[PDB]
Amino acid sequence: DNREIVMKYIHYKLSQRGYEWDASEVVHLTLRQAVDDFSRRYRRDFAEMSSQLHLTPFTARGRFATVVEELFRDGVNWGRIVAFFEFGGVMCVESVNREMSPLVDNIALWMTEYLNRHLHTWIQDNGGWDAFVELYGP
Ligand SMILES: CC(C)c1ccccc1[C@@H]1CCCN1C1CC2(CCN(c3ccc(C(=O)NS(=O)(=O)c4ccc(NC[C@H]5CC[C@](C)(O)CC5)c([N+](=O)[O-])c4)c(Oc4cnc5[nH]ccc5c4)c3)CC2)C1
Repeated sequence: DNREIVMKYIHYKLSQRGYEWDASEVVHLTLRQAVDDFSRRYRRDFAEMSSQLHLTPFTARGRFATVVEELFRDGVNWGRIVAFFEFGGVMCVESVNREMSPLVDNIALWMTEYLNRHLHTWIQDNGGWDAFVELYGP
């Protein structure tokens, strides 16, 4: 369930920053490992991105859509899906930081929709989430 993967990821990301969120564990565990590694490898770029998110209630949807479209423009791979999760999380953290916490539920929806609509076919073709665990899990 791609929704579950999103919800579990946002709860983990928000927890990292001291915030709670009211709304096969090995997939969730391997994703936490991968997003952590990605965030370390791209720490300073993520600092710049967050400083430039300029989140507003009526621009957030387009900001999300433009970044994720560009991200997967050249094709899909597991690293890009990991980057997708970490971007969404950085947006969720910035929404809470800017007293815009209602946007978190929206981001969770947008992420789940994209996963189910534009990423599921590639995931299923390249082995499923089990292949992600085989490649980068324990
Ligand atoms: C802020 C900015 C940076 C940004 C973020 C999000 C969206 C957009 C952006 C920006 C805005 C405009 C431009 N845009 C950037 C341009 C851009 C640069 C980054 N780029 C990409 C695209 C693909 C890969 C790529 O290597 N894929 S991979 O070969 O499939 C692949 C290789 C390794 C792993 N894990 C290894 C595993 C982890 C867990 C451990 C430690 O326990 C064991 C080892 C995974 N894996 O899925 O786990 C997949 C990549 O490198 C890494 C390097 N190491 C990584 N570790 C986790 C993810 C990951 C990705 C960077 C995508 C394109 C993004």
